[PDB]
Amino acid sequence: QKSHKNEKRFKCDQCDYACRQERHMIMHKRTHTGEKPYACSHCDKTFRQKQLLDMHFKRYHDPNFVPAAFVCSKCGKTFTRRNTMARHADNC
DNA sequence: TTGCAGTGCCCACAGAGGCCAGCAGGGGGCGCTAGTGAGGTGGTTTTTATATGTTTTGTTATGTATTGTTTATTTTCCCTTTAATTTTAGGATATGAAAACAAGAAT
Ligand SMILES: [Zn+2]
Ligand SMILES: [Zn+2]
Ligand SMILES: [Zn+2]
Repeated sequence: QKSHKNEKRFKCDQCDYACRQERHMIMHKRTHTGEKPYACSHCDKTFRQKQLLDMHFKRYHDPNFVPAAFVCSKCGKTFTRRNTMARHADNC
């Protein structure tokens, strides 16, 4: 098992992607064989993956969405994604 | 910019295996003692053995009694010669008993 320890332990039958964890195999499988049994309580949307889209539910319906400012350096403009702040800060 | 498909990372509870005290297995070496077992020494008696005294046994000498021996005085058997003692005539006695005589008595 030291061969399999901290490696791509679980192969996928349909495609050659591999993940270390089983949970990843169940989520990966649902994309190939569409089950999407997770459903926002306020809209029609049916989600494949777990509570990240339950976070969809939360935010799409909660007026307390509160987008984290995440202010940069001197210019100070706000962006919703970390990679954007790092790239624009490198030359700001 | 988002949904979708696929990846990264952080945690955490399991899982795992070395760490550790606890504890039980077989075996080595000592502390100490009850209880015989045997061996050696001392005492006792005892038993054999030895020596002394008394008595019993064996041997020797003297006296008495028994058997034998040639005398030796009976003694006893056998002669020839007397000394009573007996037997046989031969004469004499005696005492009896007739016989004769004499004396009474009778006829
Ligand atoms: Zn696949
Ligand atoms: Zn919704
Ligand atoms: Zn800036």
